[PDB]
Amino acid sequence: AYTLPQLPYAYDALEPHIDARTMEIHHTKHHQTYVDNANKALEGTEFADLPVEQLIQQLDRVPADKKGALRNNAGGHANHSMFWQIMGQANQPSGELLDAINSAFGSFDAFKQKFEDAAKTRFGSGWAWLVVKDGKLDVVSTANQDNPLMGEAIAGVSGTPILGVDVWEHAYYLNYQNRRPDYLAAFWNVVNWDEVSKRYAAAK
Amino acid sequence: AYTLPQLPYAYDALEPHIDARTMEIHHTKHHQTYVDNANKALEGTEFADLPVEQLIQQLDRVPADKKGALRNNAGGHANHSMFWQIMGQANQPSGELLDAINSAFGSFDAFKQKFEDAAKTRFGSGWAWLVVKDGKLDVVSTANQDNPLMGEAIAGVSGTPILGVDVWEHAYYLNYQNRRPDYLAAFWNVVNWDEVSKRYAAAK
Ligand SMILES: [Mn+2]
Ligand SMILES: [Mn+2]
Repeated sequence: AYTLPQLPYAYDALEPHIDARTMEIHHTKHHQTYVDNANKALEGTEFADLPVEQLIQQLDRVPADKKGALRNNAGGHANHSMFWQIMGQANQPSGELLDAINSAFGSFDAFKQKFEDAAKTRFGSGWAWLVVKDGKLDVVSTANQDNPLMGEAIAGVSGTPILGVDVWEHAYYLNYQNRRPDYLAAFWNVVNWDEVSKRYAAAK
Repeated sequence: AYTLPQLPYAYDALEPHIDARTMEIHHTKHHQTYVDNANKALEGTEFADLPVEQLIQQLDRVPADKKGALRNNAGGHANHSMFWQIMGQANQPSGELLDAINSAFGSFDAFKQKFEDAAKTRFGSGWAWLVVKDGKLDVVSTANQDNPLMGEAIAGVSGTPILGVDVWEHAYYLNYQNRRPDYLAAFWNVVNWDEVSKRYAAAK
């Protein structure tokens, strides 16, 4: 019941910041694998009809033998699905999103630093996120394919994510090798703040 | 305290199974970073002089605030140090190690399938290991830089590792990209079974 989404842009649209080969393998190999394995785990359950963002808020009610596979693979599908949409071909937010950033973090610059720190500090595989929690913004990180929508019990953090960065080594190894900070610096050039703004509006 | 060990062979000695560029980055960048961060954590403590494989067996004795840094960083140093030594330039074990493999797994071919399965199913970053536990061989995996020497409470598995394979994406992405199974198949060509036999003798 899940399918791989098409990207909103061509595989080379984000060069030189994110290389075309990475975009192609990340989408057509990594993300495809999560969709396929999530579908396998959903076979013959009552959950095969739920949108993926709703399924991952309900992991405590799936059968115990399928919890891990669904956490990992539905999590992977939800996470990559959002990631493609929040990127696009002095890039900064505006309007009420900028105001909420100023309020929570002091400035856009201070926000970038907190976000990069969270991404750099995540040991092994995972993601860093900007989330809305009780109408306020915060920066959290998760392991592997965990997503703050899963809740504190599972993911260790909570909130509705409106922006995320993938720091699995597959997201940056071909262009940046070990240099995660360089990848994070380039990432700011490709964030679609219009899309993040839309997500913020719908999260409060 | 700790220092980065010299490799027992040139960076290009394992071609074409593992590429020279990866060997260089894996050693001088990734492994160096674990050494540096472990040294920072161990400064001016009674623990700074212990061999690393002894330290990771005693993580319960260290100050509570240093446990996390040492698990990740002394773990990474211990893991990579062993990794370089168990590779060298069809390849299979002999003698009493081969007999032990036959006894525990049925055959060397059956052991390879079990080891590859453990390494394939480790989600995210980690390692797969052949361990000796109560005189018998078994195959286990660990997350991130955990090592079975840390014990079941920390690593979730136990035993003395005699062979391990790194399945962090940095270990294989440049040459294999998403194809972790092709990397594992290549890895059999570079195992130094004489060294593994040595470790088996010491651990039994
Ligand atoms: Mn990814
Ligand atoms: Mn490694």
